[PDB]
Amino acid sequence: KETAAAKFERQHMDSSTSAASSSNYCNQMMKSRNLTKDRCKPVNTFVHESLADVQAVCSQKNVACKNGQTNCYQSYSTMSITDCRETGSSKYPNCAYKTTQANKHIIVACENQAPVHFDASV
Repeated sequence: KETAAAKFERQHMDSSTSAASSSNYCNQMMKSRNLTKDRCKPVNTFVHESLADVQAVCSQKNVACKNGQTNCYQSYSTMSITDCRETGSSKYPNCAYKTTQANKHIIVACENQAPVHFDASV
């Protein structure tokens, strides 16, 4: 089944809008991208930029990952992102999320020139 590159797109890419339109953005996308199937993923970020622009981040500023790995990369420019984070009332299989809009640099782990993990924002 899924390649790590394709898992990145599915979990993290919404190029269909420049910002989260409303507060129920996360409830709808966390479900429709299969991040609540087996359990509610606690936190997840959506990037509102071209696939081309996010892929390019792999050849921008080389940085350390939270775990101390050295294959992480930070965008030269801030990007439009939505942070998704489970509410206190959330319980599998009824997973509920807080939506938060932000313009921040994305830090991604790359493999064979492609984004394969979303690590942090600054």
